[PDB]
Amino acid sequence: MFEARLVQGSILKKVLEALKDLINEACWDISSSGVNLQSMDSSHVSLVQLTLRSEGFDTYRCDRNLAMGVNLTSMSKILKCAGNEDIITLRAEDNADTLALVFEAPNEKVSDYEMKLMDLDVEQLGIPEQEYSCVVKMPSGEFARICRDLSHIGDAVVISCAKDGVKFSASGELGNGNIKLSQTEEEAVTIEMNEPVQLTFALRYLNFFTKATPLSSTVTLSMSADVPLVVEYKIADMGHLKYYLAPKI
Amino acid sequence: MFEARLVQGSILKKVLEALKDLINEACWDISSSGVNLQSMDSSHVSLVQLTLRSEGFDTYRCDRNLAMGVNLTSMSKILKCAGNEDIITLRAEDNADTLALVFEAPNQEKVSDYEMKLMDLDVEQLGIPEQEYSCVVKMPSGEFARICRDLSHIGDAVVISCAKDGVKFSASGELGNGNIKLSQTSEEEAVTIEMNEPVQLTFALRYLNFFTKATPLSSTVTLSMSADVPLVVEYKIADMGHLKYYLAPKI
Amino acid sequence: EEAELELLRQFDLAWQYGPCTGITRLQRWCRAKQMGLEPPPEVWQVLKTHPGDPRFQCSLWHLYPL
Amino acid sequence: VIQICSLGLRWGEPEPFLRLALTLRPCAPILGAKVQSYEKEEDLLQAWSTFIRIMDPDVITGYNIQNFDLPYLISRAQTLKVQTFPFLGRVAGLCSNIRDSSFQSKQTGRRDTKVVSMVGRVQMDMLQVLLREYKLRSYTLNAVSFHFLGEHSIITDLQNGNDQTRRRLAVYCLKDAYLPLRLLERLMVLVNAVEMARVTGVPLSYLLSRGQQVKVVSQLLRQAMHEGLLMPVVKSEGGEDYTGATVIEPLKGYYDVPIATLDFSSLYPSIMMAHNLCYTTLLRPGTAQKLGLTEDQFIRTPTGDEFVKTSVRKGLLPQILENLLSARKRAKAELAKETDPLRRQVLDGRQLALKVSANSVYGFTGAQVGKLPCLEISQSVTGFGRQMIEKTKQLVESKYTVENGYSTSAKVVYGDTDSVMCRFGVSSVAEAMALGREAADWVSGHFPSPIRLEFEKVYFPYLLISKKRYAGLLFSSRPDAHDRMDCKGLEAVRRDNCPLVANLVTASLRRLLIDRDPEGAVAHAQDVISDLLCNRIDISQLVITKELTRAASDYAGKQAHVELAERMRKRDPGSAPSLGDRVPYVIISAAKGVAAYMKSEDPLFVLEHSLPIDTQYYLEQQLAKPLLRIFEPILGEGRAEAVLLRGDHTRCKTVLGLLAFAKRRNCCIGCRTVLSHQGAVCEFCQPRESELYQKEVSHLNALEERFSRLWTQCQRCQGSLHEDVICTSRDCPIFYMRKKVRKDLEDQEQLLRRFGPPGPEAW
DNA sequence: TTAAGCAATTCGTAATCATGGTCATAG
DNA sequence: CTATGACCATGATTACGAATTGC
Ligand SMILES: Cc1cn([C@H]2C[C@H](O)[C@@H](COP(=O)(O)OP(=O)(O)OP(=O)(O)O)O2)c(=O)[nH]c1=O
Ligand code: SF4
Ligand SMILES: [Zn+2]
Repeated sequence: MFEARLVQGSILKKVLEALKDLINEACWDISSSGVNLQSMDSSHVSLVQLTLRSEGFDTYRCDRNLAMGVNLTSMSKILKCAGNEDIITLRAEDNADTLALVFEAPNEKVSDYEMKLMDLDVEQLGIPEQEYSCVVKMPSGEFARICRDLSHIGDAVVISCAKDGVKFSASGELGNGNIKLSQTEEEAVTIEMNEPVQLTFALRYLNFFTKATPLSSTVTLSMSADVPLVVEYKIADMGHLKYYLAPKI
Repeated sequence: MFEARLVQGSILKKVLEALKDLINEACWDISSSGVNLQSMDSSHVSLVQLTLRSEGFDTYRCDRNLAMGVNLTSMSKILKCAGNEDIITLRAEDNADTLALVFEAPNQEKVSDYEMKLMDLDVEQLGIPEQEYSCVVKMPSGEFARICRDLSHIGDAVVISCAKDGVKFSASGELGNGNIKLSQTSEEEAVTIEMNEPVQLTFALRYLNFFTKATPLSSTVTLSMSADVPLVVEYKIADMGHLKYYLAPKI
Repeated sequence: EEAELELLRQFDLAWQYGPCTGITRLQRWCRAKQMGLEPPPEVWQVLKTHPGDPRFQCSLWHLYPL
Repeated sequence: VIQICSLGLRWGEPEPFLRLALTLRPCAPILGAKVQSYEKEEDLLQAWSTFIRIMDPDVITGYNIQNFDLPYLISRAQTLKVQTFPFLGRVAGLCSNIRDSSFQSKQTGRRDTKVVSMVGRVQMDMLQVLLREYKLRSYTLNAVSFHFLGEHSIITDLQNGNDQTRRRLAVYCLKDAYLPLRLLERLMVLVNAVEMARVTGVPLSYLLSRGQQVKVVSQLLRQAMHEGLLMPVVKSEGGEDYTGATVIEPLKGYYDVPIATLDFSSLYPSIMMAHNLCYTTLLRPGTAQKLGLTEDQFIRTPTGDEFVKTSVRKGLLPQILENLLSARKRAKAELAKETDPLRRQVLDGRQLALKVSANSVYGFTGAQVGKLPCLEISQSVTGFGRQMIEKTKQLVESKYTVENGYSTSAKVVYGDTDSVMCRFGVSSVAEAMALGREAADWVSGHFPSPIRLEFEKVYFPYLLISKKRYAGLLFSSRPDAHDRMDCKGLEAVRRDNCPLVANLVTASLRRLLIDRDPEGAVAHAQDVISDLLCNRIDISQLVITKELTRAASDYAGKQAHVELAERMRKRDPGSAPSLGDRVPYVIISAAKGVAAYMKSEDPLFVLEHSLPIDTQYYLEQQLAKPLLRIFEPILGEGRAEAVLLRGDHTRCKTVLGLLAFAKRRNCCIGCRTVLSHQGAVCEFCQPRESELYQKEVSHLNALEERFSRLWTQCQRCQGSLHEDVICTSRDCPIFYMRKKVRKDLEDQEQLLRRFGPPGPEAW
């Protein structure tokens, strides 16, 4: 039997609105170490990796390692029938294919939904750990506006990481432009560099990646030679959320 | 070598937001008096005169009487990529047919440097007459936009009656007749209907909605009319110069 | 080279060594040698002075979805 | 040009008499044919020109010889400076030349061809004969040879090799050059061309270049010299349309009591015959006046004209039509004594052609862009048609009623401009057939002659969906119990869809109309949808084809096949669809939902590059709505919920740059839990392991049985058991169904090596 | 210089119109 | 720190052309 209880349902709603546009189906690997997920997008281009560690759930209980198959659209429709202050508990059997969600208001009103799961035949992939050599820590709002503003011109963007700062350039039929950023708490842009980087990535994927902006304040961008650019977010004493995207050749 | 700066630079966003829905192109006449723009409309009913004196700018270098042409809506789409506190800088070479826009930040950390290419222009140009305008009205711009939009949901074209005591904005429509009356109020919210001789005219209310696109563009709006002549709506671009929209009248 | 690439293309279509479009080139050379039909000692002496190159050590149609 | 291969016969003898093959390197002998070899191409082209002068043939055939073969030979002879090649004709001092031509009509569309000049000799490309007469799905030689009989870079290394490879190449080329002869003699092409030229009076070259106007001009002139009239020249751009045919409003649904069909045979030519309508007897509005003789000198039509009775004149179009009608009657009288099925349908093709000729006589009159239009006549024709069919419906529903001694008052359920489907009430097919024959013969006695109504069939049961969409089961006699189904208009006879959908509609109507079991039908549709979502459906069943017409209408609005065609390939900007052909494509999955014209791809490109398939596109856009047409009328709207719930129990079973950076996480075979180490079973589901090994070895066993049935079928379709298979035929289901079982077996063999080996192997 | 007709149903794309989530600023 | 409507974004309805088949 699985049963979790978490006091901040807002974190759950932000993570479920991170993913309902890029992914349609997923498999939750429920374990005794937390709730962990890997998936590819529908276009077979980008990777998502989500970790909610076991401690941050304020009442955890998991008997046996599970694997649930969830249609993310119906779940995203269910988690918007819960206000931003409620307390969310998850209830599952180890013999069943149907999940229970109970939302507890902090005042006379409690709500409970049952959702039918599906069996899927997906394959789970991962990533190996290497040292990306350009390490940027920047504000998330500026990154959202930079991607959204370059988007109207053309579709590719070149990232140009040099010593004092980074520089993003983009072209198109109505011209071109760049934006600089320089080394100078969370409104700073901390830039670690060993080897300089210049690479090209398409904008539709980046404007998908900047959908999960209310999860934190800062965003971490990691680059290296010829590897997929990593976009990383941290969720406070809960875990993290990573997107992965490959460069153009 | 043209190189000019504007610190309170939100006004350029504000003018080209009220420029692009009217007309698709503009004839930018850069003189040593500054930045000017006379241009007709597309429907052969109206006209825009923008004047930007040099004394309304900050830092200035003009070496040429440049006469260029801008496709407006792509320039507006580029101007949508900078905030309103951000400093607007323009750079131009008299041989390199491009515009180099430089958006400085007030905290100076985000730098933008955009470039729009040029296209040739052979635009028509007519001169406005100077005359006596029998009714000049100073009004709040927001109240004026509110009133003409309140009339937009009745009918299509407006009839105006300009006289001594009150001014009469009347209209018909598919639901019947309506009219609102105004009077003088005994610095920005003050009104004044300066009048010599009362008149009646017909104008297009949809072009008043087009002209009220410059609602946040001044302290007060000025409405100047006389008999059978283009109405000039005036938005005094504060400390800078002024934008005047002419509307040739109806018959 | 460019003369060694026609000797192998000639070894690959001689019908007296076998019907070979599913296997490697050196496997067919040793299959004929076991039965000892008559493999020639020159289609061996270019499969030794090369490493694992896919344009020497592969049959002619090792693309081609047949 | 490296090989030319030729077959030749005298007409009337059941085998050829000449079989020649001319190659460009030394070759190996073939039993039954002569083989000559040359060291240069100039000798090869000269040798072929001398052979074609000396044998001196009457007719030249082939397959795509006009647009590929002859201009390739002519251009290749021009490049190599051989002066004596292009004299192929009969006149001794004349050389041949390539010249473009176009044809267009609303009946066959528009096609652009080259022609090459040969005086004396006649050309019959069989491709153009197929493209003009037949409406098929693909027009490749493999596809029509399967439909009627039953079957570039490799060649360059079969020719740069040895002489047994060249002998294999020559046997392949001779089989190619032999297939169109067999098609020409089997389909009764030339006998029907000779009979068409004898009945119409036009030459034998006009039946491959022209339309249906020169023939009716010819017959009208040949009938005009016998009374001394001259034809005028009227030309107008342009008149208006007139009102066409009536359709009766249905009583839609599912019927299970027999309906009998009564129709008129040769309707419009007999209207034109039996009311004396012609150019030469059309009475102008004034020339009746001031004569007052109305009775039995002229008649009046529902559109309004007046036409002279036959006691004053005989028209010219009645006589031409009467000759064509007797020719078709003789063809049917000959067809009524055949026993072979393909022969029965080719005599049906002959009589169909003569009925099309007789109806195009009437359609000549209304063509305002033409040579002689008289829209007054056309309006009189369709007015008489409407009047007679409503007369039929009133009469049939009015006479046989409960008060008139009969059993039940009948009620007409449908009628479409020549036929009437009356529902009688009895559920015995013998009594329905008896009353229907009585009704047809009764109603026919209210007309001039040759106007006759006839019984044609009894449908039992019946399924009426809309206008021009229905289905039923066919009775010809009673002790001849049933013949087949009839599918008028539905999703099984159109070519704009997938084979999967047309097959599902045919199988559903089979299980639903023959066995009357809706539960097997639901289980069938469930299995089709389940096997769709589980990714075990062949890509032959997913191919869509559309015709690439004139380029400006496809400029006017963005389509999928136009986008695929105009997008060239990197490999070949010299082989691409042209105007008039068919483009095949499949739809792959992506995230551009605004446009289904951004997700289309060539079947061979998605074969070699392995792109996924959009199963939701095929589920909600191809399959779902035809099924909701068919399955609803037998039940309510709980049937829409029944099939969308059948889906719902079966929709929950779906099978699944950066792709190279895999981690390949192993998973438990029992409960799908990713874990460290390579063992197959999970620690909680470890005991139940003999049953989990038992399960899936019966799957490996069934994949092994499918590998062997397929990869030895290619050996029997190829001919040889000792040499390699090379056949990438895109119209064969065999190809790319033999490619995926290798990978299924590759995957299922490696899943069972998770378990140890069942013994040692080095002993 | 060259070409037989009309009736009807189905599906896809762009454009028109309705409605909610953020947000921005006046109270 | 908190109401109000103006602003952006996403989904439902209509229109028309193209394709193909039945009489
Ligand atoms: C098929 C077809 C029919 N029609 C008109 C003429 C026909 O008189 C009318 C009836 O269509 P059909 O029933 O198809 O043809 P038919 O009645 O003349 O001959 P039969 O009964 O022996 O099959 O439809 C045309 O004008 N052009 C055509 O191509
Ligand atoms: S793939 Fe095999 S069965 Fe299919 S056509 Fe080719 S040789 Fe024949
Ligand atoms: Zn397990």
